[PDB]
Order: sequence, then C-alpha cells, then structure tokens
Amino acid sequence: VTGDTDQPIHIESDQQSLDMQGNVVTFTGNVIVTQGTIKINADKVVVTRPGGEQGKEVIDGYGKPATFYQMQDNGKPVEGHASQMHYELAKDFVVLTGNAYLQQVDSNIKGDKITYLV
Amino acid sequence: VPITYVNRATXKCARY
Repeated sequence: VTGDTDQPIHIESDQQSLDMQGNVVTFTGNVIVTQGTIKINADKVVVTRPGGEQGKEVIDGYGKPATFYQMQDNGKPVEGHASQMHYELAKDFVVLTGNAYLQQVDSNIKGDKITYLV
Repeated sequence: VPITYVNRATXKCARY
C-alpha cells in the first residue's frame, strides 16, 4: 500500500570505500538494496562516477545472497536468484546472470541469464 | 531515483 518508484534507493553494509581519482565505490558485507516493494541483495556493488553527465551511473551487484524479491498489493509477487545483477537509475538496462531464475503470474523462465527490462 | 546509504561503522549516512 505504498509506492516503490516513489521512494529513494536505501542501501546498507559494514565496509564502505570511495576514491575521487579512482572514480569508483566499494561496499562489502551483505549489501541490502530496497525501494518500497523491491528487495535486492548482494555482498558487493560497483558504480563508476564520471561526472559531467548527471544520472547515467549504473549499480552492478555481485556475491551471494544475489536474490531479488517484490510484493505488489495487486496479488502479484515476483522473486528470483542469480550470481550477478545490473541495476540502474530510471530505465537504462537490467540483466541477471549466473544460474538466473524468475517467476510471476504470466511469466516463467530460467537459464544462464534472464532478459527483462526495468 | 537517488542513491543513498547508511554507514553501520560510524552511525551516519550519505548520498553518492
């Protein structure tokens, strides 16, 4: 009974590292990523920050648990697993890779990787 | 949607 695209990306973990000349982040230890109804979970994430663009940075997650879950009020859960995941800021691209699996009311697929957009 | 995190190892948060 709340929005998911309505809410900011919440992130937490126990290691955090940045470099302004390396232009890159590290987080480490059970990284939890959430927005409203969406739950996404890894052990590490990577993001390159060029700067000069604004909002073209991408959030590449890896290491177990490497799981996705969502619950809609509209009787529509969806959940899945992989080894590696690409997540992003608005629509830009999405893919799950390494033993990827996904299930929903009108949708059932599994393999090395799943093709599905935002 | 904005990127925001909380640091377990100090007590406080950031955007990046």
